[PDB]
Amino acid sequence: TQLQNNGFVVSGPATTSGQGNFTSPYIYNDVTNYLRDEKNRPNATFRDASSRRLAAATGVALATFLQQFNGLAVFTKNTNIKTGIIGTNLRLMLGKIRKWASDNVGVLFSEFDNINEDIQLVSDFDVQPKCVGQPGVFHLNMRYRPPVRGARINVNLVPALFDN
Amino acid sequence: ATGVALATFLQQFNGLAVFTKNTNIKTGIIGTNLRLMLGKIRKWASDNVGVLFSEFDNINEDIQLVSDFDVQPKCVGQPGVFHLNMRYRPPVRGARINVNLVPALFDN
Amino acid sequence: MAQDALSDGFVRLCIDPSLNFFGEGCKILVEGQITDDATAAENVVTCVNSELDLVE
Amino acid sequence: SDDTDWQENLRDWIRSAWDCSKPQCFGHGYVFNKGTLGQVLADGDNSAELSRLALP
Amino acid sequence: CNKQNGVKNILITFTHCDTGEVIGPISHEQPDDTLPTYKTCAWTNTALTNGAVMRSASNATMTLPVVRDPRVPLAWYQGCAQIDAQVEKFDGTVMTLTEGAVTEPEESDGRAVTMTIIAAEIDELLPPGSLAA
Amino acid sequence: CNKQNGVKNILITFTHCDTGEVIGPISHEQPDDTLPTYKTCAWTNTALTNGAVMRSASNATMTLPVVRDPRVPLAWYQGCAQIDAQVEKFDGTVMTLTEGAVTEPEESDGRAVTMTIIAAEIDELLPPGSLAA
Amino acid sequence: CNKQNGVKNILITFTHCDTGEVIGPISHEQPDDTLPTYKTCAWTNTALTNGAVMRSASNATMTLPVVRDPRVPLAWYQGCAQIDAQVEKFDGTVMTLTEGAVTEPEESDGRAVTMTIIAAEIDELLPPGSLAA
Amino acid sequence: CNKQNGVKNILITFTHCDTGEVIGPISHEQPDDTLPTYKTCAWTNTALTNGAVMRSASNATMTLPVVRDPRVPLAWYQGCAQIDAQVEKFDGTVMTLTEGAVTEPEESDGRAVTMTIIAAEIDELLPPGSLAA
Amino acid sequence: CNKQNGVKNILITFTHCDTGEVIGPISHEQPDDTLPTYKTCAWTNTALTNGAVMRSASNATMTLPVVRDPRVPLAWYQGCAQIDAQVEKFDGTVMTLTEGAVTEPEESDGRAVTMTIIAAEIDELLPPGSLAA
Repeated sequence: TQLQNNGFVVSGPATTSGQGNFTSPYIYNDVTNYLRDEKNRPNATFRDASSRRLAAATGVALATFLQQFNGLAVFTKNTNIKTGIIGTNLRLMLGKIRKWASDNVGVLFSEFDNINEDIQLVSDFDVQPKCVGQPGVFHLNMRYRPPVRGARINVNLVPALFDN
Repeated sequence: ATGVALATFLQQFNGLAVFTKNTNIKTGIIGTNLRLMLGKIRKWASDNVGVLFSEFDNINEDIQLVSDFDVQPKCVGQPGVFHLNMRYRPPVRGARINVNLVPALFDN
Repeated sequence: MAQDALSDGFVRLCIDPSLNFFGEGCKILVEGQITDDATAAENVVTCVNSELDLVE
Repeated sequence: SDDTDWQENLRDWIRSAWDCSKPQCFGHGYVFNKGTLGQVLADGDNSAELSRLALP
Repeated sequence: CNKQNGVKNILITFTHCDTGEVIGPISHEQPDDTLPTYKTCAWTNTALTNGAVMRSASNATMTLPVVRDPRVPLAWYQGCAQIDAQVEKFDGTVMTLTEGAVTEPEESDGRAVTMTIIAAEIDELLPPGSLAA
Repeated sequence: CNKQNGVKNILITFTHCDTGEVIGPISHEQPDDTLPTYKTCAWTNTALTNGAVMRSASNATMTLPVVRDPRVPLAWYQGCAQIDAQVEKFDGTVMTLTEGAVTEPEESDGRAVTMTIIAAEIDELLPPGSLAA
Repeated sequence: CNKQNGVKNILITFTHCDTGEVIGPISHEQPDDTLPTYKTCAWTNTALTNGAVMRSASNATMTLPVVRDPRVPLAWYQGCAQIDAQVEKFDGTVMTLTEGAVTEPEESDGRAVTMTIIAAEIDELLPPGSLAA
Repeated sequence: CNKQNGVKNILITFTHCDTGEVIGPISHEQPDDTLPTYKTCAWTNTALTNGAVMRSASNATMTLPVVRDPRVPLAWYQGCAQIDAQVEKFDGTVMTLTEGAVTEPEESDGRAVTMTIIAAEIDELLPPGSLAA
Repeated sequence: CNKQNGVKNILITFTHCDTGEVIGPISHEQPDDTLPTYKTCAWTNTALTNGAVMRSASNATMTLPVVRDPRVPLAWYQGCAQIDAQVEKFDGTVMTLTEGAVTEPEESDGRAVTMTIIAAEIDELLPPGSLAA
């Protein structure tokens, strides 16, 4: 119990007896050695080894999707787009990203507690002060949760008798 | 025997996606929610009548399933932990019968 | 380890006939006399569990 | 054996195997008690983990 | 939300008979506005004279119109595999079935499949606060 | 209002055969615009030649479409329990039936149930001012 | 587009039974808004009592409404020739049939023909990503 | 500026079904003073008796009147291509539709085309301060 | 000062079906000069003959045109949420509706939504001096 709560992997044999035959062990829990946080605040975001694998998959999948905005025309001062032009702006980009996130619910993410606040998009100009920002540079902030799977069940069995 | 058998049956939920907040499972997903889990267990308990249990006095009250989020206070529970409570009775052994013997002399 | 079914730790099993799922029902208070041999303190509301706990 | 203290230790061990603090190793034990009626009844320490056999 | 007559979830588990292969419970979606139907009383009465009846064996059946999953062969949905199904209505009722079999399958265009299933017993979970035991 | 054709109250009283349980006279509501239909004449006639008739046994029948009560298992509404029903029309007519049995149940989606009942006889209570005894 | 229910290509290859000549795979078009239908499970189940079933031989069939090709005699589209058909739906599914036979033909006006075909086995090609082997 | 009710931007992306040709997002404009329409609910309810409602599966649809762009064939705007549309109003609300389809096209004069797109789900992006997740 | 006929306040409270999220009684306003409509009697009659009428179940309904509040998703104003609404006129009459539902939503342009709510009962509060209990 102490080892598991401190981020360690414990293995045990499949069968137990004094016959002295051969047996093969198996892993009790698949857990990394992650504890505390960058700010020294405890949590369990990366407790499961599968969390690291999912994080890598999420990053690569998102990067591939965002490639479509490479070389696309953008408008940031006057948001109106003249008829016939191929382009986009901040709000339209934000909507497309939100749609992608919802589509993957149940595949890479669990249901978002508040989608309207877990995704944000801001242009470079709004962040940097005057005459310091660059054109066509965007900052994207996201916060997701990995899927939830059954972990443990506690049973409180309470026998009773039919008297007499 | 009941403990071992029940533990084996519940193994099928090990590593299965569970939805607790939004209970509508998308198309193609492989998962389950509390009500579906309870229904499956209720089926198993009712089936074993005559092998491990007698007739339940009230099968609708002797089995309960609650997610850990509904037991612990806010921001203290864990994701994917349940508390199952079951009550059962072993097969009945015998019975008592009162016999009132009464011969009758009158013919009708 | 222990038995094969319960070794992996996915299921934690507890067997006890003294647990009740339903919450405590309504409360009834009984009041009366007692004798010297009684050990219970006078003028104190106390819980009761079973008939065998009486007498003493 | 017929040592009461030895039997008491065996009962305690079985309780642990039926305990809720860890995976369980269910089991049962058999013991015997011999003597007069007054003596035999004195060994009934309400143990659900044992089946005591009474002999004259 | 407690008086809306409709279907919420539909899970089906297939067990191929020639290979013993098992496919986990997959959610499904219905093809049209029709709903499934149930029959849980496994005894049939017939009318004799003067109010008397006559029992017969019969079975418990379920009609489950669902949309074919594009990742499962069309043969499985017909009488070439075992079926375990669960249907959860909006009000809260849940109906479970195990070891069911498909009977007299009819031709399907490839998307909409209507399955007739028969099983020894069908279990029901009424919402909280039932009366019967 | 006495010339309105409609149903006012529907009371049913189940009796589980397998366990002897009895449920009080619960009230019910109907699912659609249809009304129950009745047949209270036990014997049945057949047409012979030249005005004669053959007389056969037959029974007394009922047809009660009613919305299922969400606190009673669906099986009870089918042929797995006795039924005792009463229907009170707006005009005043009251018709009672006891020891009825359900015959040839059909599949029901979960809300609408159309029971077919048969009993030895049905008693009719006409409004005040009847002619026959 | 992967959710459009429809047919993309229809190919037929006749084989005259009295002369042995073979006409290469020709393309066809639909006569109306209906779609073909399929049944791929050879054996057929029937309902016994208490959840059992009886299994019978049956066959694998197909229903293919198609417009008559103006360069092929109308007889070939009926019992007087062999058929080898393939249908490719929009989603990607491909149904193949060989050595089929036409059964109980019905009169046709000369343009629309609704062929019924039976074969020992029909092979299905699911889109990429199938679960079952 | 927060009260004006009108459309601001419209973007459309095509994907030919037969060849897979893709054309990037293009800005369109309205032909007249009529505005689009939306329905983000995938369920459709019907009125039963006593307040109950039957709940059935349905679609999310959008009606989008736009002026044909002179560089795109008229056929694509009709049911011969897949569509991905986005509409931004003056209030900031942004609708997003992906993997749509045109249903029951109506004859057009070559300039103004009214589209009836239906998709599995339409996504709404409210202005800052939404109270619903 | 009392003859004036018009609405004075509209309060609506939502309850998401899937997640159970609740939003308090937000006040709304009207888009145009079309007042709501009511039907507080849950019985529908029919012609028949000789002055008779057939009495059926029917429902109680309310048509409520309101202006969408920019902090609530449009879907909630459609069949994807349970609704509890109240209307107060200038004279004093107050209509209360609880556990309602929306039926057959019509496409909206994002600002004005016309809602067809039906519930088992609607409660009316007349000004002081009512003659009927």
